[PDB]
Amino acid sequence: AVPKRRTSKTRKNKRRTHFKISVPGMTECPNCGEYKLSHRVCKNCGSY
Amino acid sequence: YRKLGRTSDQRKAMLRDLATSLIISERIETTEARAKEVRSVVEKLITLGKKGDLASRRNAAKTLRNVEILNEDETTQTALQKLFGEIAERYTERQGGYTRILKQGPRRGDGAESVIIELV
RNA sequence: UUAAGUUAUUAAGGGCGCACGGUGGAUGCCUUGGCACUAGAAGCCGAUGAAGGACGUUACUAACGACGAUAUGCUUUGGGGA
RNA sequence: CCGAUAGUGAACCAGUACCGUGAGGGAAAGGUGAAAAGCACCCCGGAAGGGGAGUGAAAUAGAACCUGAAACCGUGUGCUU
RNA sequence: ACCCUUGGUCAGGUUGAAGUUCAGGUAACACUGAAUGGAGGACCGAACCGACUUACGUUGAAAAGUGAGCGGAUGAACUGA
RNA sequence: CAAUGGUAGGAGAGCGUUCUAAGGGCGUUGAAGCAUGAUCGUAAGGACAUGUGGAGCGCUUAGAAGUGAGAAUGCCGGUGUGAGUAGCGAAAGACGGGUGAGAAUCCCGUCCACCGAUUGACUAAGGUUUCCAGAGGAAGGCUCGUCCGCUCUGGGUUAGUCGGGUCCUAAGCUGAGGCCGACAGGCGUAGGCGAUGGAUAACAGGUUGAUAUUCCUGUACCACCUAUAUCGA
RNA sequence: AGAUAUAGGUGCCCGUACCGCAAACCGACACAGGUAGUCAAGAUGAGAAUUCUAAGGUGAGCGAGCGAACUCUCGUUAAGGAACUCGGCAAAAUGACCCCGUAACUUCGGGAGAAGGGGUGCUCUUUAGGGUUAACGCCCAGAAGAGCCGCAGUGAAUAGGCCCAAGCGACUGUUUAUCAAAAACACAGGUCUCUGCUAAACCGUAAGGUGAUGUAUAGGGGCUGACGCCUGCCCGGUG
RNA sequence: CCUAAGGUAGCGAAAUUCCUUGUCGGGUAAGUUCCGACCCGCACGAAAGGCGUAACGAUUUGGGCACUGUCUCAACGAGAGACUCGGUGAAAUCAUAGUACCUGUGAAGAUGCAGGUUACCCGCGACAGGACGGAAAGACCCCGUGGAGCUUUACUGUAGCC
RNA sequence: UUGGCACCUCGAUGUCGGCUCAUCGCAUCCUGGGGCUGUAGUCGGUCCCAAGGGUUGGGCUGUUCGCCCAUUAAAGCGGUACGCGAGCUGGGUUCAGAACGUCGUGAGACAGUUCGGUCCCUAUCCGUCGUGGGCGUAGGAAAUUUGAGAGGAGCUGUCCUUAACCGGGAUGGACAUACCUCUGGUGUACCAGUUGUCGUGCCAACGGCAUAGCUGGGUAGCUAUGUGUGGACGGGAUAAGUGCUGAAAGCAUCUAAGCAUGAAGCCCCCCUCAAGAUGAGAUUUCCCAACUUCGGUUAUAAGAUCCCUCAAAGAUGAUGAGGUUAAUAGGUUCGAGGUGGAAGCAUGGUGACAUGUGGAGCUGACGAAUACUAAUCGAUCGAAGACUUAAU
Ligand SMILES: [Zn+2]
Repeated sequence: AVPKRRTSKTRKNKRRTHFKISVPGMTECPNCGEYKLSHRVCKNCGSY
Repeated sequence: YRKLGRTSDQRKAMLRDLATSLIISERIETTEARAKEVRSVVEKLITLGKKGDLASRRNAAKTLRNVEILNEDETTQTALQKLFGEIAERYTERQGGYTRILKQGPRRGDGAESVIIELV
């Protein structure tokens, strides 16, 4: 129900090994040389 | 069938509003869960219009809402008149379809996934 | 080319050392403020309305001082001299 | 004798914020520079913030502005797993 | 918590006391019928006031609550200044 | 040659910290403090070099003490862990257009929902500017915010009749003289204060962003005053 | 006692904004709590109950997905039907109006809504009256017949489960704010006792008061506790 | 023989009866509870009343009808949290921690000691056997020449009253 | 078990009974195997080997025990903080109220009864149930696998025949497991009947709200009480036993050497998991160049992934079906199953209503067709095979 010891910095940075985020799909647009998400519309002269 | 986070009484009323908004505006931005669900509701209504008779105009009124459309130069129209008159003549040779979903990014205040629904 | 044997590259993350940063307010120096006393002088104020306050007054005015409808002061006597 | 956790509760608009029906209880909070000479003008930004230019011995001396310890939080790496 | 002074609140329905009048009956009473009358710390049940049961809540929405049922409701009632 | 494990305790010799005396020194050509280093002494501890820092500080002998901290469920500050975890406080929204640097959340529209012996309209108490109009987005708002009961600078409350005083008294509270009591004071008469009660002359309509039986229009009523027998405890 | 009917004007001070069953008040919070009074429409109804709406107000100051366990709040369940459990705890069942019926026991008031049964929708015929009015009208109620539909007619919502027997307290009422609502406290009645009035009793140093603007059919204290039938013996010890 | 006098009526295995689940009858297939009777009343009894009693009770006890997910014995469905993503973001606790198991050992019940057995490094959803898990300087028990409220024929006083 | 001692814990090591879930011992309750009997048979009594599995529902009481009722092959006995309260309950027992008997001058009390009465915690670490990522397994991949080691399963009534053993059959009980064809449950975007009230201007048709308003059915999926299957037949080695040959010991003796026989138990046989089994195994398929400063390096290959349409899978992730050279979802078309005669119209009736058109009309998940809409264009990762020795 409550922690018996504190958590060391070593054990805290290992648990956070997998707490990260990945970049999006983000391909280049053919109409404008740009970047857009895959399968979404372009936010710059919206084409698809 | 999705449930969309509502209760079956609120989920029914929310699609009768979504469907009558496609009939009027022809194009709306929703979320992508309400778009996948409401395409089935508006396409089952297009076939009632292009079917034509009186008993199918009686079954379209169980779903559409009582809204008036202001045409050009004050010639008002009911959302059930616009569906059996005008949306039922351009879709008279298409066999399924009638509608188009287009994805957009996540919106800002929650990352819900924006989408546009058209009529094709 | 086959068999038998042996050992190496990795680092998602972590460890130690080193560099460079941030937070924070210890330490040093400093003093307007207090602490303990000594010598001298006072040791009372009030119906002639006190101690303590309220509200006001400035060319513009929350707030502290000052002071009262003569209000951010008035007269007179004496210092002082921009 | 003290030198800002000390010395008065109070070095600062202290018997004040605040707490309590009331009697009453009762804090925290000092330091630009010799001199404001307190950053004209340009650039990114809605602004905040910043990079230059300039004032000054000095600007991490730019108004929470003397020095700036530790716990804590990061970024790069030599050896290691 | 008790009291003092002066105010206010109590939807709706049900029962049918004592007294009266009639008619009958008697020496006369007494009597027993029928209407009438509208008593009560009466009955049922909202407002209002209470707190018997259970679930939930238990770093609570809440330092005594909420949901569903429950008791009193013209009185030794409740409540304001 | 011989001795030297040690708790409670006894005894001895010292190291360092602030302030004073006397002596002699060092400091803008950079003191103290801070940081780093592979240095020295039997220990507590002492130097030296560099970096930062910007004005004071060591040494010798003696003196005097608020003279040395790891523990007190110690006191105050400020930083972790738990941890991107619990929670985000009863109930329905959708889409369109607009505004903006930025929109699930702001403004307008349509539809849909919810209360309606009340989630409506008044009004005591209590609170004291929250009211209104322009502007803003640091903090507050359990998210966001272009918005707000939040911040900024300008405004807003009008009475012979409404409610209270210039009228009355109840419970209570006070009370000249008075009666009582170590003091202080307690009690009490005439007489006063005191509504939650009694008395008491105004109605309808229009109007502002913000007040109205108060302002405006219309029509009234009450007290007094002056012009043109009665008063009476 | 006493004393000597029109015409023009004058009318002061304080409160007045806004919230006010609420995000402006009391709860440290923009907190599911608490907060006197007035007004209060339509259909349905005895109704200020119930369900749906008006005038008017509001959409709840974190959301989007997915539709695991387990926790919570709600709905349904074959066959059985209290075997569950300390205990039918909880849930289910009853439930409105109408009619017929209704036991012991009793303080003659009750018990009693005892129990136990039956009815209830709509259409069309014909039929007796009772509010208001010169009539028509306009409202409010009943009775008998003939049909029509469904699984079901208070077709939804709201509205007692009953019975048998035993202990306790007569009864309505009161109580441990926040673990006990009761067999505990009150009580109507009963009894003993003290008190002749400046009364006993009680508050206070006293003065002044309560008792009581009362007077033994009155007042204070102790015990008992409706009503029915009753309450035996002991005065040695203590008062 | 004793005493002031020796318990009357009515009730009785009881809110009282220890022995004790007394005995007998009734109710159930099976009844320590319940109801009726009995009297051997450990230790009822007459205004700290005895015995009876209609009505009334959110009172205590026992049995019936109806009725049910209480149960045999569980199954499916709806919504809130949980769970994934975006926003915001605590608390208790904590000597430092790279924190297996078994049989031993030992302040006599070991993650940490010995001898063996087993185990590549880092997450996430779940369950509660241990960490003598957290919370509150045990309230039980004993002890202080500790405290406090109450009692009286403890002691010593005292307001009052005669 | 009742105790003796007082060594651990007073800055807290939570009682009794019951519930949930177990796990170990054997001093065996049943079932398996045997010796002796005062064993004729059927039933026994006793002692030995044996822990694989099994070992009940109620009445009374808070009870544990115990006594009863009705069953069973049987109703074993013990340990595990008298197992288990950060898994549950709170009935007994020793909190504050009140009462009876009793004791006390009394306040009070029990040498006794009675009615009432507050069980907190968001899992940090080891543990254990699931499910992923990284690196390794001397080139990079895609499949199929061996099985060192591990975990499951193990129960036994009655009847017929032989006619009491040994032999043969048929059917049950209780437990496991997989599944939805059948009988049933549920089935909140399926069909129908119906009440009140507000709406779409009215009639007729419909919509909101009332627990999904209520009621009668019900598809897929999920399900038991439903439907199927299982513990079969056997091998190896032994236990208590029974023996054969046979001496030490000129005989005897199951034992010392030899040799057999012998249990629900032991090791297999059956069923699942299993190369992180660092000892990292094995099969058959696929891919295999440019450049150096000769150290090595790049991108690419075969293969994957991102992203998107999904469900038979699912908390997430993982697993599976697909991405235009396409049937993966939606729509569309035709069906299965479910409901049970739509609307409009006409006729009959005075009317409520009935009949016909017409097994009508609607219909969520289930079976087939069809590119009409969306799975667009793209992007990231991913090999050139070390040196020793021995044989070719
Ligand atoms: Zn583009």
